[PDB]
Amino acid sequence: ERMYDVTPPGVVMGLAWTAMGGSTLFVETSLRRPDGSLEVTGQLGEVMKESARIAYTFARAFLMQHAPANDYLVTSHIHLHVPEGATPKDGPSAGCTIVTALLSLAMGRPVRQNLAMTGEVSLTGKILPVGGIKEKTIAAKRAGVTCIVLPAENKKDFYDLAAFITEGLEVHFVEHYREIFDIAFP
Ligand SMILES: *[B]([O])([O])[C]([C][C]([C])[C])[N]C(=O)[C]([C]C1=[C][C]=[C][C]=[C]1)[N]C(=O)C1=[C]N=[C][C]=N1
Repeated sequence: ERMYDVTPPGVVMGLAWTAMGGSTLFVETSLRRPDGSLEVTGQLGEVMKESARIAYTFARAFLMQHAPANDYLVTSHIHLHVPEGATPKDGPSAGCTIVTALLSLAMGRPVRQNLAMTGEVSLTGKILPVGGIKEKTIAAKRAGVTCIVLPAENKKDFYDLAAFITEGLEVHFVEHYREIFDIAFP
């Protein structure tokens, strides 16, 4: 019950919400070898555009430590898109999602399947709490997500849900992006 059954490299499942409830969505990225650049589409608001800029800066620094020979994030012209195209989107909570998509694309490695994540990323890779955890978790469960990555400071929201919703979910409460990296790329 979602746009991708199997995600290719550069595609990651995120989580959103409104007053009506949660939903899943996908961050898509692609690149062409020609300093690189990042072009963003998907009717993104300013806060979400800034989060893409932070994620891009941090992903470049993270990849330089983890794979110094990989120059894809420093030299390529990268495009990031969040379908559906006509739907307005905003907020900082896809920061981790965007970092992961860029690293996935640069490494040519898909992320673990049936994984979704939500979490704001700071410039140094700290993972900050987000809103809508109850709604997002319900939406993840309905979409068949079995592994969900959440900010550690949102534990209380997760445990406000009835047990039958969260039972057997592999839940990871994280404080730093490097924990997310190890989950997405085992
Ligand atoms: B996250 O909660 O910040 C998320 C980021 C990304 C996945 C879109 N954004 C949202 O959930 C927003 C609500 C919002 C949160 C925080 C600040 C401002 C706005 N939701 C949406 O953008 C949305 C929801 N459903 C469908 C389409 N778009």
